[PDB]
Amino acid sequence: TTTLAFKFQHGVIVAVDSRATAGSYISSLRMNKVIEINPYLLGTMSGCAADCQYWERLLAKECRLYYLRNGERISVSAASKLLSNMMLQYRGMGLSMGSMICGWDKKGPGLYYVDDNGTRLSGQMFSTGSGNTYAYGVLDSNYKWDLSVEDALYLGKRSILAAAHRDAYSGGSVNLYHVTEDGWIYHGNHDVGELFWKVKEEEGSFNNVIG
Amino acid sequence: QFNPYGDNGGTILGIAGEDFAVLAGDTRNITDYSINSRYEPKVFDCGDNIVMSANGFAADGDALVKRFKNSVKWYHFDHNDKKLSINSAARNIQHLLYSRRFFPYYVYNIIAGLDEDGKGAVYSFDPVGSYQREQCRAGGAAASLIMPFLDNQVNFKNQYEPGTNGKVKKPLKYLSVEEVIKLVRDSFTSATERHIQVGDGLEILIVTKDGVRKEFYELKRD
Amino acid sequence: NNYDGDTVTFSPTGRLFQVEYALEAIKQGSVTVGLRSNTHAVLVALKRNADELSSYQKKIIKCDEHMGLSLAGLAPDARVLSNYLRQQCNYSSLVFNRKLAVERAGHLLCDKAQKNTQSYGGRPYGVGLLIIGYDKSGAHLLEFQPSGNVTELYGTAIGARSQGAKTYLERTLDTFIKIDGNPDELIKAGVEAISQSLRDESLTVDNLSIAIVGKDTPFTIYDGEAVAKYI
Amino acid sequence: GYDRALSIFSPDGHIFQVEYALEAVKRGTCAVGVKGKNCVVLGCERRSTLKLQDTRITPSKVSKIDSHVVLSFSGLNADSRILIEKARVEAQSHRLTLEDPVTVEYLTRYVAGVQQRYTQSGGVRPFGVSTLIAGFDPRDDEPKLYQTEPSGIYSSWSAQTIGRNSKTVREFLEKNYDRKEPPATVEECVKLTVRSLLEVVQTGAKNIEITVVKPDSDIVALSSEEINQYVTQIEQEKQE
Amino acid sequence: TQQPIVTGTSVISMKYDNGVIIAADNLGSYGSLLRFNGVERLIPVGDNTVVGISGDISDMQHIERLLKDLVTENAYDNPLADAEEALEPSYIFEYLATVMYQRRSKMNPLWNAIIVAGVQSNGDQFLRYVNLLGVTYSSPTLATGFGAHMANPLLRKVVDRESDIPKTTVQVAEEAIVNAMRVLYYRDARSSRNFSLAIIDKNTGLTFKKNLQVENMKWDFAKDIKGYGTQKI
Amino acid sequence: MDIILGIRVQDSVILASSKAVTRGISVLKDSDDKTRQLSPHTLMSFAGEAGDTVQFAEYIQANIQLYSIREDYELSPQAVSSFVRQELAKSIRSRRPYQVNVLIGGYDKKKNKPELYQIDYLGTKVELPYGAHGYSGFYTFSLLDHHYRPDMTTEEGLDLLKLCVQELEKRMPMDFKGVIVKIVDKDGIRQVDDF
Amino acid sequence: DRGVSTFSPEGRLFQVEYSLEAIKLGSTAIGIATKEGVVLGVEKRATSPLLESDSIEKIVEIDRHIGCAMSGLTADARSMIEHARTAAVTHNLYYDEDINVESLTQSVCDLALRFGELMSRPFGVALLIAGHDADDGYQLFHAEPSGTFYRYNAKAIGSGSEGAQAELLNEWHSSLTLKEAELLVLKILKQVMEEKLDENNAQLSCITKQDGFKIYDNEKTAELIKELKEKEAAE
Amino acid sequence: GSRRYDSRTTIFSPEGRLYQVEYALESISHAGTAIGIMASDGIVLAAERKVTSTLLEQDTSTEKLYKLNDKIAVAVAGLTADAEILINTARIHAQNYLKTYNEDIPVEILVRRLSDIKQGYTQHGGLRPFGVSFIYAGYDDRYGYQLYTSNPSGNYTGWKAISVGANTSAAQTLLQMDYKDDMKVDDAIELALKTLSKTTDSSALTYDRLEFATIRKGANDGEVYQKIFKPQEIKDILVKTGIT
Ligand SMILES: *[C@@](C)(CO)[C@](*)(O)[C@H](Cc1ccccc1)NC(=O)[C@H](Cc1ccc(OC)cc1)NC(=O)[C@@H](C)NC(=O)CN1CCOCC1
Ligand SMILES: [Mg+2]
Repeated sequence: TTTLAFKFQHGVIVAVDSRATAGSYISSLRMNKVIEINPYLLGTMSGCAADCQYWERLLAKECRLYYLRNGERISVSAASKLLSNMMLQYRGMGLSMGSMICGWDKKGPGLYYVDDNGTRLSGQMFSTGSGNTYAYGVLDSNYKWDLSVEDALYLGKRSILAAAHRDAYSGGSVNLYHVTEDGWIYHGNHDVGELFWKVKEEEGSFNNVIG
Repeated sequence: QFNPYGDNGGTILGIAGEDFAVLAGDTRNITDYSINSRYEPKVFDCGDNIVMSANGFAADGDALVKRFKNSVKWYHFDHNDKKLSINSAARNIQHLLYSRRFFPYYVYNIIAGLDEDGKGAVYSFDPVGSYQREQCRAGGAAASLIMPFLDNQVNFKNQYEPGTNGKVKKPLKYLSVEEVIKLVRDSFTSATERHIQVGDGLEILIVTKDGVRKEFYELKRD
Repeated sequence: NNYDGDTVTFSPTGRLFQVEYALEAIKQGSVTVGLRSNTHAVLVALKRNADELSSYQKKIIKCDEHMGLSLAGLAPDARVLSNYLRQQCNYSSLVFNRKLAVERAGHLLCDKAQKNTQSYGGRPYGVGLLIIGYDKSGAHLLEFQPSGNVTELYGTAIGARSQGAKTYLERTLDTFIKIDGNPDELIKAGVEAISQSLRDESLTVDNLSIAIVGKDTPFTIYDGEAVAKYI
Repeated sequence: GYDRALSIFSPDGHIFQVEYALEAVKRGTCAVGVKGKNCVVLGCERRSTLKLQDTRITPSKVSKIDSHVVLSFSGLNADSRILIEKARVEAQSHRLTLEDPVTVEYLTRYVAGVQQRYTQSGGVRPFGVSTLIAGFDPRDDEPKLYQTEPSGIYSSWSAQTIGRNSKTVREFLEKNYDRKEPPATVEECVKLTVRSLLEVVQTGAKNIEITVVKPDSDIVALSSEEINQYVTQIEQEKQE
Repeated sequence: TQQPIVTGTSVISMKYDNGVIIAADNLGSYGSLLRFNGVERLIPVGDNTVVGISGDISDMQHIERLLKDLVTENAYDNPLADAEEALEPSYIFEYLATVMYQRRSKMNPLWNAIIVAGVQSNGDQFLRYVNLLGVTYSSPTLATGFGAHMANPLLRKVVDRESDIPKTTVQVAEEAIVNAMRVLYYRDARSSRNFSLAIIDKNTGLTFKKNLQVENMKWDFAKDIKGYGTQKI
Repeated sequence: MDIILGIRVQDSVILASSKAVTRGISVLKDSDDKTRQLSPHTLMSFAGEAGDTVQFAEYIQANIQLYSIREDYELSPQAVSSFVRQELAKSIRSRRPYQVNVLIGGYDKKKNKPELYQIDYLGTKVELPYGAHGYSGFYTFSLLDHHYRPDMTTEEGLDLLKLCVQELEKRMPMDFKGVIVKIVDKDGIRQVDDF
Repeated sequence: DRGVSTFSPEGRLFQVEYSLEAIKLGSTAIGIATKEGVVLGVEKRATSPLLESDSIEKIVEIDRHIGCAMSGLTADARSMIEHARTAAVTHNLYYDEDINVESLTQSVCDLALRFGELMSRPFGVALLIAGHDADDGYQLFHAEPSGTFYRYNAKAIGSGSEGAQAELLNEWHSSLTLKEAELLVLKILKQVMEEKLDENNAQLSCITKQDGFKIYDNEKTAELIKELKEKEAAE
Repeated sequence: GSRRYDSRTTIFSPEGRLYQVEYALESISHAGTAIGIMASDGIVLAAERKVTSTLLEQDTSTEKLYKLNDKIAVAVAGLTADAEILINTARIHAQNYLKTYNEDIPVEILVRRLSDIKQGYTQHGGLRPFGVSFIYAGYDDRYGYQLYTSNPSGNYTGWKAISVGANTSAAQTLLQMDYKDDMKVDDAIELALKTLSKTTDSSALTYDRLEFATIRKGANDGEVYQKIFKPQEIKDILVKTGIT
């Protein structure tokens, strides 16, 4: 996998690939690596698929119970912490999970990185998975706070493409999300095969590749 | 040292139609270079119009199926004989598999049936419980042989329309149950030729709104 | 009197009053009738409502494909005991690939109820059960009392005014036992039997509850317009 | 373990042990809570039967649960320490797991839940304590005042009193406290709290304790002289 | 986790038209030492089932006691213990299969390979395998250890699929089993000449044969074999 | 994490802690604050295995904050350091020890003295004028041995600290992304926003 | 003294029967089920005018499709609500679907008789559990501390229950609208309440398939009270 | 079953009192009087042994005054055996604190811990409470010299001067009369003995019927010294103050 997420002026972008591997064999061409915890909360998935699905869906149960007890939505900070504490229970037992908890709350947009070690980091921009290095390259050189929703969606989409191309264990398709104060908005599934040729022509990039 | 796991071979295949679904699997059971049985059923009718197959280590596969069948029974008791939907069964199975996260069921599991809108459904699992709904999935020994064939012949991958030369794709027309069964048989005949653990027999379970039907076909016994 | 404070105390005449008081809860409960032939076994239950706005309390519970019971008394206690049966029926299937014998099911209920009558702190079960089933030795009907006593019978009845239905079955014994391969006629005999225990009220569509099990018949419960045929 | 059911129903549908716990609260010294427009004041009676007391070290009637929430009580003193300790542990546990301090409503709900648990658990008796819990939620300027009691029920109050002769001071508060216009300043809020205690206290010397809690973790306890000035001004206006 | 010490080799079996046959030699090996020569590894349960066990003998003796205790327990409060509610092969197998899989799941297995052969109430043949891993399978022919490699090929020439079962008689089936036992005696180093054979027929019931020997053996051709290549004398 | 430094001057304690957080071959964050305020006049920096560090620090923080509320009183830096040491000494013989090394910088309001305590994951406590964990000391202690006086001002302490960071930046193979510096004195805890 | 799980000579559990007496002392709660939704209404019954009435929470959300009203020793309900919310969301976790109202009610009632010498006594509170699912539609249940639960078309619990139930006997029919049910709850509450009914001392709520469970605003209820007064004065 | 014989030690009376606590206090009211007086430069502990014998070995005897650590001591009123159970727990608690924080335990924290243990026996467990009232005399660097008392209810309070045991009503009136805030240890010693001499049920107050102790900063420079008085030293202070 390759996942990314970043905060900006108009909320937070979340982009992920869809490939799944079992060794060198591509077990899946299209797997959902985002979980809709609630209308204002998202969670990315990298590492063991089973671990990512089980624990983040269990987080959603616990985030839902929060709303019922308190009559109010859980913060991104609190949600990320519940998940990190879950990881801390199975400390050294062999879980493999890297996720970004993305959402909008009273403090504005929120983004937290969380992994199997229990690490929990707040930040503007994150990227996880085998192809995170390729994504960071595009992100770091093109990121601004002053990005438009249209340009930001493209940046996250283009950054996954960069990774899908170079990283053998990343690809398939790109799933896009945009989180606002009215909730997250799904911006579709984009095949990398088709997206690559399109971007190559329109952008002029990937000159070395023949098409 | 005692190895609690084993490999009983076999291969399974699930395909979701427009208003039907199939779950096929060979009937050969093996250890190493020996055949245990030429006909040992691997795909099961679990009730509520759901079919299931746990391929890999037979002992864990039989245990999982047995527990899911049991989960269906108690779902009826606890919820006033309500029908267990295919999506609900899938999520239930995830929790069954993850209950042994640190001593896994060594099986690749597939279930097939119909969703609540009457359309065909296939769900695929890994040994630790990650799942997702799919249209097409081969699992087990010859999975890597069969899947590329299904990408080509079911989803028309890398197939374009003549004359356009790569500009226009082959449109994704739906397949009938008769067409699917042909692809299933050719998949297993091809897998039998080039995979030593595949052969003897092929058993297919077809699910429609009318119920669950079975079909059996001989395979090469060498 | 002085010996009814708990289940662990015999009276001077050798009686267990807490068990007898638990038995009393069954007599207050609504009537239910059980009867069988050589091919089928039938439960018939008069359901009770709280008022006109309320639903009619369910009386019959399924335990397995080949076994089930009807209750009279504390409904929650029936839920506990039926849940236990479900587990025992299920243990027999999973471990031995064997359908649980109705007689053995009775022995298990007897032993579970007994433990509550001899120990301090707990209480007897406040419910009576009529268990029907079809196993390898044919059709069966059991009567469970929370004293622990389980009895295999051709027919019986428990609950309020159950003596009327029990007398009827005692007269009809030779007739209804011979009703083989005819489920509707066996149910009719049960509906006619439970009718002997009615006063003021009569059998309506949401009042009556019927269950049946047999040779090629899984345990199935009939409620609502499904029992209008027999009214 | 000792499992004996001490709190049980009686034929008339009463749990006497819970009701007798309320009698212990009735015996306790008077405590009062009044919330103004931008503050809450907690007043507490100190019975003057005990002189030669060291007021530096004697357990104060008002206790900080966190930097932004306080708790006063009426009833058994020893029992109140257990509830306070549990509340303080939960406050740190909440900060640690959720990264926000507790709301006043949450803290109250927890303490009330503890009290309730002790009314249907084996081998334990109910807390002979009613509490007044006051404070301000994080990043909020709306005053909060709650009450709990042995049964485990809790509720929010514009003003409330508990303990001995609480019937009398509640009578006073009901006629003196206006909801449409609550004590606008700290002075007015403290003055009304002292006035209410003067209906019951006896002497206005060292018998009255006052603790003012303002927003953003601003909690202070008034001294004897500061309170004595309120006592002086009240009676001088009364001589008319 | 353990290692097997005193072991029993192949158990072989097959279905025929009216029932099942099962056989196993009477040897209890201690590694390469042929230590115990009077070990019965076929254990009847009632008059309708024979359980054949290979592998660790101490675990076999434990299983033997579980089955003996199973018969006792089934008779309790059971007036139909010798009739409708008697133990079936399918009950006995599933019990063992449950035990084997539970033990492997606790990482403390019964180091065995078991074949349960019998005839059901309705006259159906029962033949199913289970081992230390809890792995189960059924087939017209079944064999454990070396039997799987050498006996099955010979027995499958008689009953190659399900449709061959009604065509196979008890005489043909027994002949095939006895020949297989000879082949195993030629080629399995942990085998013995003495063996036991059991037939469970739906008409004639349970026939248990003890003290059988491998006979009609071919050794004469050995006299002509000299050296390992070039030696003539 | 990697580099944490501490220096006790005349009237304050200064803690410097790196900003980098690495995961695999990628630096995930370059602004991480490896410290927790235990009480108004006591600061604890930390470094060790991923996840364990923050979990331990926050657990200590909660315990000290609980004590502060219960007694309406701030524990002395010495008392806090002893509590922390015991928890680590308790931890090292546990089934899964917490692999965390800490520096505790505090100003004792009773004695009117700054105090620096160095405690490693084994529970090895030492009071020092300047301290470090891991490889940090190898590069920096020679400079500190040379330049350190006990009568140094806070400004001179910061200048000597800059020299230590410059030496680290020159001779370490490791890019630790600079340091966050915090000062602990009689007036409490404050952060030097430009370093 | 005597066992907590003791049977009386009439065949009833003393403690269960005594807990029912505590529920009779509780404030009135009424539920009315219709084909457009289920309405839940309660008497708040503030003990003093200084008690902020909006903090009285006797109507509670269990899930988006299930609501709950209480009467009796309301402090006992909190653990029951917590269990119900957990059961509801846990089933959603295991089965990716909403839980049936009956199944939720059954889960709550399983706690009831878990008392002895487990908790030390039965619950001293009755619950009206109202909700909607796809299988059985709009449903109203009455959960008692006996472990028994009856389904109801309409039900009143609390101090004015038998008087209110007799009124619900006459008024309820199978073609009631949601608006008609709302006014009917208000009408019967106003009848049995000691103090004069208004938006501050009485609360309304409903559960519909579209909008789910909703507690009514005091402004919204006030209009329904004014609408009630005018229609009663109309004849 | 066993329920029949259960006294139920942890229940409220209809008036809202704890039966056993009240009856334990009744027990304590028959115990020998113990007095504590706090001064600006130290604390005094004085206590009366109950109807002794001439054959009692006094110099090795201890029934009233116990040492918890070097800074804190207690006077006992009630069942001596009950008190020793609590005293040993308090001694351990002080050492736990010292091991954890490397500082001597503050007086109040020790008092609160013991008082919490007493409280527990009144709320859960079904056991009888400890029939003991303590007077805690101690010093720490936060509040300086402190006097506390705890009783079977687990309630504790701070005092300038206080009595427990027999005739506390009479004793407290006498202390309230003659006590002043600027008082010193030597004066407090005299007040304590004079109060006992007037409240005692015995014919006359003698050395063999007394236990006596002081906690003084009268130790060489900034530190505190505990002095458990010997029989001969109690005899001397009785002559000095003019009682015998
Ligand atoms: C890339 C692919 C890294 O390899 C990325 O992290 C994805 C993340 C991901 C998250 C959620 C769902 C799907 C994918 N990871 C994988 O694809 C992992 C790689 C991996 C293997 C083994 C591991 O040991 C702990 C960790 C990571 N693959 C899997 O998890 C793989 C074993 N599972 C599946 O393929 C499950 N699918 C197969 C198709 O049927 C449905 C279930
Ligand atoms: Mg092949």
